[PDB]
Amino acid sequence: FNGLTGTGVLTESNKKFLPFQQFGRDIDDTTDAVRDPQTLEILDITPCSFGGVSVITPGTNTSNQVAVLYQGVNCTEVNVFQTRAGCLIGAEHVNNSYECDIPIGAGICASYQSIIAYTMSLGAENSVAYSNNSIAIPINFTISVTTEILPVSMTKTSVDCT
Amino acid sequence: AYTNSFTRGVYYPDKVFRSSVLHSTQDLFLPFFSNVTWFHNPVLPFNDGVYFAST
Amino acid sequence: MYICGDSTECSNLLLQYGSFCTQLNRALTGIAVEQDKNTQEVFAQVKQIYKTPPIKDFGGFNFSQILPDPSKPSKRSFIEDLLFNKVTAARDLICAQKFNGLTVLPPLLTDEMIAQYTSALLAGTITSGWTFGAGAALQIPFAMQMAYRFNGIGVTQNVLYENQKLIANQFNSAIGKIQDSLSSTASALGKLQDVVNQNAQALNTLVKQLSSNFGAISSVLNDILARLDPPEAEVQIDRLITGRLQSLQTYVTQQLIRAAEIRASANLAATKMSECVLGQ
Amino acid sequence: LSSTASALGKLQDVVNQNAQALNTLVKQLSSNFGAISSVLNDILARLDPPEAEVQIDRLITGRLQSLQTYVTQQLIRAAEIRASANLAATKMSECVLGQSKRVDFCGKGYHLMSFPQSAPHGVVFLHVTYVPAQEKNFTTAPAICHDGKAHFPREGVFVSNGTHWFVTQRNFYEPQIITTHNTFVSGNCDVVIGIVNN
Amino acid sequence: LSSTASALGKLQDVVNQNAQALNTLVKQLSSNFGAISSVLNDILARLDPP
Amino acid sequence: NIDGYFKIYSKHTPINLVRDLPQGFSALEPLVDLPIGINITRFQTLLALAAYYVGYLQPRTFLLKYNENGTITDAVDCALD
Amino acid sequence: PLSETKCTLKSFTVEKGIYQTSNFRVQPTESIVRFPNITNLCPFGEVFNATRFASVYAWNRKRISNCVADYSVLYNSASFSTFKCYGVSPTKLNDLCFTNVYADSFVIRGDEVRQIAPGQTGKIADYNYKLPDDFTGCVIAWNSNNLDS
Ligand SMILES: *[C@@H]1O[C@H](CO)[C@@H](O[C@@H]2O[C@H](CO)[C@@H](O)[C@H](O)[C@H]2NC(C)=O)[C@H](O)[C@H]1NC(C)=O
Ligand SMILES: *[C@@H]1O[C@H](CO)[C@@H](O[C@@H]2O[C@H](CO)[C@@H](O)[C@H](O)[C@H]2NC(C)=O)[C@H](O)[C@H]1NC(C)=O
Ligand SMILES: *[C@@H]1O[C@H](CO)[C@@H](O[C@@H]2O[C@H](CO)[C@@H](O)[C@H](O)[C@H]2NC(C)=O)[C@H](O)[C@H]1NC(C)=O
Ligand SMILES: *[C@@H]1O[C@H](CO)[C@@H](O[C@@H]2O[C@H](CO)[C@@H](O)[C@H](O)[C@H]2NC(C)=O)[C@H](O)[C@H]1NC(C)=O
Ligand SMILES: *[C@@H]1O[C@H](CO)[C@@H](O[C@@H]2O[C@H](CO)[C@@H](O)[C@H](O)[C@H]2NC(C)=O)[C@H](O)[C@H]1NC(C)=O
Ligand SMILES: *[C@@H]1O[C@H](CO)[C@@H](O[C@@H]2O[C@H](CO)[C@@H](O)[C@H](O)[C@H]2NC(C)=O)[C@H](O)[C@H]1NC(C)=O
Ligand SMILES: *[C@@H]1O[C@H](CO)[C@@H](O[C@@H]2O[C@H](CO)[C@@H](O)[C@H](O)[C@H]2NC(C)=O)[C@H](O)[C@H]1NC(C)=O
Ligand SMILES: *[C@@H]1O[C@H](CO)[C@@H](O[C@@H]2O[C@H](CO)[C@@H](O)[C@H](O)[C@H]2NC(C)=O)[C@H](O)[C@H]1NC(C)=O
Ligand SMILES: *[C@@H]1O[C@H](CO)[C@@H](O[C@@H]2O[C@H](CO)[C@@H](O)[C@H](O)[C@H]2NC(C)=O)[C@H](O)[C@H]1NC(C)=O
Ligand SMILES: *[C@@H]1O[C@H](CO)[C@@H](O)[C@H](O)[C@H]1NC(C)=O
Ligand SMILES: *[C@@H]1O[C@H](CO)[C@@H](O)[C@H](O)[C@H]1NC(C)=O
Ligand SMILES: *[C@@H]1O[C@H](CO)[C@@H](O)[C@H](O)[C@H]1NC(C)=O
Ligand SMILES: *[C@@H]1O[C@H](CO)[C@@H](O)[C@H](O)[C@H]1NC(C)=O
Repeated sequence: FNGLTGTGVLTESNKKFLPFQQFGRDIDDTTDAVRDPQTLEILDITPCSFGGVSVITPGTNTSNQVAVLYQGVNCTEVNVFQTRAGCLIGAEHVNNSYECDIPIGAGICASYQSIIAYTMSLGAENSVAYSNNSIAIPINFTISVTTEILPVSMTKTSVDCT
Repeated sequence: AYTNSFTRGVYYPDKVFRSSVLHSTQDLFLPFFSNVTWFHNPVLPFNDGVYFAST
Repeated sequence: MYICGDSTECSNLLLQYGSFCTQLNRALTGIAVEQDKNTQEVFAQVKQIYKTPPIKDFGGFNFSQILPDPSKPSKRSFIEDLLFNKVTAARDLICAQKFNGLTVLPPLLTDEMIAQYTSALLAGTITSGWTFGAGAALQIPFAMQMAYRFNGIGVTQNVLYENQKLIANQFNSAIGKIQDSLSSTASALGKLQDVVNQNAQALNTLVKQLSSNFGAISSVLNDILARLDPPEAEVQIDRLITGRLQSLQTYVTQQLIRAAEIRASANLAATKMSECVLGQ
Repeated sequence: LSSTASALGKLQDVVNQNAQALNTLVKQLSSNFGAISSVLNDILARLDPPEAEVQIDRLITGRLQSLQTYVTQQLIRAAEIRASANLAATKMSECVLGQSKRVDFCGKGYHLMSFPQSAPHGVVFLHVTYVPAQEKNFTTAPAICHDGKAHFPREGVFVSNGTHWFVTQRNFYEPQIITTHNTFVSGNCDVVIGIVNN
Repeated sequence: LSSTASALGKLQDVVNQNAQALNTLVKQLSSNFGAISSVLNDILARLDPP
Repeated sequence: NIDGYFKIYSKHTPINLVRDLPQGFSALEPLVDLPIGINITRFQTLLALAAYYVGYLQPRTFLLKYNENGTITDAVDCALD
Repeated sequence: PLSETKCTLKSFTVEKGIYQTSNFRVQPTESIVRFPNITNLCPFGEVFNATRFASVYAWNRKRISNCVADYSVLYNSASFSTFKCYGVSPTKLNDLCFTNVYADSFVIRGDEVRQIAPGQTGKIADYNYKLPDDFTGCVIAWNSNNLDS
C-alpha cells in the first residue's frame, strides 16, 4: 500500500476514520487499519496464526510413537483434540480421571499405558464421619524410615582470559 | 486589554488514527494559561506561528 | 521472530554470532518450569480430599464465611471472591500470542484445583484437628479440640468449657470485622500487585525498544531491505542485531534475578502452610 | 535404593547443568563473529596490522561478551547452591543433634531421630518416625459430675466402651479407672455443655 | 571485644567490597576502549564529525 | 510555517459567554496544507465592506489523551508546574 | 517428529517428557499492490534539457510532485560521466514512492565534482552549497563542453 509492505489478513474494518487520516494504528507502531488509495475504503490488518510445536513421547525404550501439540493456535486451519493451551494431534480423549506423568497444561495431561489425554485427578475422595459425641483413638503403631537428599556443593572451575 | 487563554489552542499533530491511548508529543503549541492580547489595521509580528481567535 | 522480523537474509546473517539463543530459551524454559513447582510444593500437601459433613454442630462458631458455597461461579467462598475482585482477561479462549514473538503460557493448575485444595485443607483442619498430617484423620469434636489447643499455651482446659459462648461470639465478631475491612479497603493486598506491576513494566520496556535506530538509517528491517542493495545493506543490518541482542540479554538476566526472590517467598509460604495450619 | 534408580535426581540435575553450561562456553570459541576466520593464528599470518586489528577487535569483543554471560550465570547458580547448603546445615543442626517438635520438618509423622550419610556432592538424611494405625472410635465426654462437682482430666481424654468410663492418653489406647489422682475438680457443673453422670 | 583484632570481620568485608566496586567503576573512565584518545573534548576538538 | 510548508487549522463552536474565551476543550481539525516555501515574518488582517485575540506558539511537550472514537478529550502541559 | 526431537537433543535415545522442537508460520501467497490514481508524465526531461543553467552562488531549484517518475529511462543512458547515487540505490528507485522531489541545478568545473558529498570540507562545499549530514537523493554530473566552452 503506497510503499507500506506487510503480511496478514485484510478484513472490513469497523472503526470510523476522520476524513483527513490516512492510516490508523495502536500502541507501539502496529499498523492496524489502512485506507486503500483507489476505492477509499478502510481495511484492518492482523497477522495470520503462527506458533511453536511440542512433542509428547513415552520414551524410545518403551514405544516409537509420539503426539504433537501445536501451541496457541486454533486447529481449524493447521484424532485432533482441542485443549486450552493449543491443540493436540495423535492422542485420543478419555473421560476417566487418573494421575498423570506428562503434564500439558490447563489441567490437561497425557500419559502412556495408546497416548491418552485427560484431566488430572486431584486425589482420592472420602468423607470423615464427624460427630459431636464421638472420637477415634489408634490401637497400634508402626515405625517408618524416610530418606531425603540435599546438595551442598558443586565443582570448582577457573577460566583465564589471555 | 489582556486575557488568559486557559486551555485553548490544541490541534491534531499528525494524520494517524489512535484510540484509547495516552500519547506524548513535542511540537509548537500555545502554552497553557498564556496571555492573549485583545485587539481592535496594525501590522503584527509572526514569530513561528500565530494562534488567531475571533468572536 | 523478535530480532529478525519474518525475514530470511537477517536470519542467515544472525547465524554468524554462534549460539547466543539456546541460552535465552533455556533460561526462560527453566523459569517457566520452576514457576509450576513453586505452586505445587505449597498447596499439594494433602493426600486425600476431605469434605465437611452436613452436620453443622461446631459449638457456636460459624465458618459459613470461609467454607465453599455451591452456588458460586468457581465454588469459592466469600473471602476468596472479595480477594479476586480486589486484584486488577485472556482466559476466555486461546488468544495468547503476539507479532513480536512473546507469548504467555497457561498455568498447569487451574484455579478450581487450587480452590479444591484449600477447601480440603480447611475441612480436614476443622473435622480432624492436627491428626490428619501425620497419619489418617481422627474425628474429634471442635470444642474438645479447642480445649486441647488452649492447654498448649499454658491456660488450663476448664477456662474454655465455662466461657464457650463468649469465645464463640468474639470469634464471630472478629470474622465479621475482617470481612468488613476486606470489603471496604482495597489497599491491603499491596504485596500481590507489585509483582504484576514489575512484570508488566519490564515487558513494556522490552517491547518499546524495537523502534530505535541504534545507529542505522531506519528502525524497521523491511524498508532497509527494500531500499539498499545487498552488498551494502549488510552494514546497516548490523548495528541493529547488536542492540536487540543486548536488550534481550538484559531482560533475561533481570527475569532470573527477580525469579529467585519469588522462589524464596514460595519456600517461606510452604513452611508457613506446613507448621502453622496442620499443627500448632 | 539398590533396585530403583533415579532416586538422586537433584545431584544429577546439578551436575548436568554445570557440565552443559561449560560445554556451551567452550563451544563458542569456533564462531566467526563477523571476521574472516575463527582462529587468530591464520588471521595474523595472512594480513597486515591495519585491518588485522579490526578482525582481532571483533573476535575479542565477541569472546569477552560470551565470558561475561558465563560468569553471570555461574554467580546465580552459586547463590542458589549456597541457599540449599544453608538449609541442609539447619536441618542437620535441628534434627541430628536433637529432636524436632516442628511438624513436617523431618519426615512425615512424629519425629524420633535421624541418621546422616554422605553423598558424592551432598548429604542423605534417614528419618525415623512413629505412625499410628488400627483405629477404633468410642464415645467421649468433656467432664464428669460427681456429687455436684465437675471433674476434668489432667492429661488424657474420657472414653466409654458402652457401659463404663475410662481415661486414656491421646496417641495410644490404654484404659485406666477414674480416680481422684488423675482428675481435678473445678467448681460445680451447670454451665458446662456435655456433662455426664458417673 | 576490645582486645582481639579482626573480630567484626563481616561488616568490614561488606564495606571493602562496596568501596572496591565503586573505585573500579570510577577507574574505567580513563580507558581508551580502542579509540584515539580517552578524553572526549580533545577528540572532538581535533577531528571532523565523520 | 514549518520547513517550506504552510499549515492552517480551524474550528467553529458556539459559546454562551460574552466576555472572553470560555472554559473548555476542543481539538482543531486541519484544513489546508500548502507547499509554498517562502517565509513570513509579519502579517496583517483584512476587513470586509471587531476584535480578535492573537497569541504566539512556542515549542513544548504535551501529553494528549484519546477516547474510544479517536477524538482528543484532554491534554497536559508538561512544562507548567 | 521423533527424528526432529533426536536432532534437538543430539542423541539417539529420548526419555519420557515433553520437548520443544520448532515452530510453524502460515506461508502467504497471492501478493497484492495498490497505487494512486494518476498517470501524468513527469517533467524530469525539461530539467536536463535546460539550455541555460545558473552559477553556484545562486543555484536553481525546482519542486516536483504529482508525477509517475521513471528512472530506468534515465539510468540506462550512457551519456553521463559520474552517477554515484547515495541514499538508497539506483536500481530500486522504480519500486519506491515518495512525497516530494527537489531538483537542484548548476554548473561547475571538472575538479570540484568530487566535492559534492556530505561530511567533507573545502571552499565550494563550505561556502557555496553545503549538503546536509544525513544524505541527498543523489548527485548527477555530466559532461557539457560545447555549451560553455
Ligand atoms: C476457532 O475458530 C472458530 C471460528 O472463528 C471459533 O468460533 C467462533 O469463536 C469466537 C471467539 O473466538 C466466538 O465469538 C464465536 O461465537 C464462534 N463461532 C462459532 C460458530 O463457533 C472458535 O471459537 C475458535 N476456537 C475453537 C476452540 O474452536
Ligand atoms: C467409626 O464410626 C463410623 C460409624 O459408622 C465408621 O466410620 C465411618 O463409616 C461410614 C460407613 O457407615 C463411612 O461412610 C464413613 O466415611 C466412616 N468414617 C470414617 C472412615 O472416618 C466406623 O464404623 C468406625 N470406625 C471403625 C474403625 O470401626
Ligand atoms: C450433639 O449435641 C446435641 C446437643 O447440642 C446432643 O443432643 C441433642 O438433644 C436434643 C434434645 O435436647 C435433640 O433434639 C437433638 O436432636 C440432639 N442432637 C442431635 C444431633 O440429634 C447430641 O447428643 C450430641 N451428640 C450427637 C452424637 O448428636
Ligand atoms: C452463622 O452466623 C451468621 C451470622 O448471623 C449467619 O449469617 C446470617 O444468618 C441468618 C440466619 O439464617 C440469615 O438470615 C442471614 O442472611 C445471614 N447473613 C448473611 C449475610 O447472609 C449464618 O447463616 C450462620 N450460619 C449457620 C449455619 O447457622
Ligand atoms: C472480659 O471481656 C469481655 C469482652 O472483652 C467481656 O464481655 C463483654 O461484657 C460486656 C459487659 O457485660 C457485654 O456488654 C459484652 O456484650 C460482652 N462481650 C461479648 C462478646 O459478649 C467480659 O464481660 C469480660 N469479663 C469480665 C469478668 O468482665
Ligand atoms: C467395657 O469394659 C468393661 C471393663 O473392661 C467390661 O466389663 C467387664 O466385662 C467382662 C466381659 O467378660 C467381664 O468378664 C468383667 O467382669 C467386666 N468387669 C466388671 C468390673 O464388671 C465391659 O463388659 C465392657 N463393655 C463392653 C460392651 O464390651
Ligand atoms: C444426673 O443426676 C442429677 C441428680 O440426680 C440429675 O438432676 C436431677 O434431674 C431430675 C430429673 O430431671 C430433676 O427432677 C432434679 O431436680 C435434678 N436435680 C437433683 C438434685 O435431683 C440429672 O438430671 C442427671 N443427669 C442425667 C444426664 O441423667
Ligand atoms: C463514540 O461513537 C459512538 C458511535 O458513533 C457514540 O454512540 C452514539 O451516541 C449518540 C449520542 O449518545 C447516540 O445517539 C447514538 O445512537 C450512539 N451510537 C451508537 C452506535 O451507540 C458515542 O456517544 C461516542 N462517544 C463515546 C464516548 O463513546
Ligand atoms: C530532452 O527531451 C527529449 C524528449 O523528452 C529527450 O529525447 C529522448 O532521448 C532519449 C535518449 O536518447 C531517446 O531514447 C528518446 O527517443 C528521445 N525522445 C524524443 C521524443 O526525442 C532528450 O533526451 C532530452 N534531453 C536531455 C538532455 O535530457
Ligand atoms: C480511480 O480512477 C478510475 C478511473 O479513472 C475511477 O473509475 C475511480 O473512481 C478512481 N478512484 C477514485 C477517484 O477514488
Ligand atoms: C527400558 O525399559 C525396560 C522395561 O520398561 C526396563 O526394564 C529397562 O530398565 C529400561 N532401560 C533403561 C536404560 O532404563
Ligand atoms: C464421557 O464418557 C462417558 C462414558 O460413559 C459418557 O457417559 C460421557 O457422556 C462422556 N462425556 C462427554 C462430555 O461426552
Ligand atoms: C498579561 O500581561 C499584562 C501586561 O503585560 C499583565 O498586566 C497581566 O497580569 C498578564 N496576565 C497574565 C495572566 O499573565
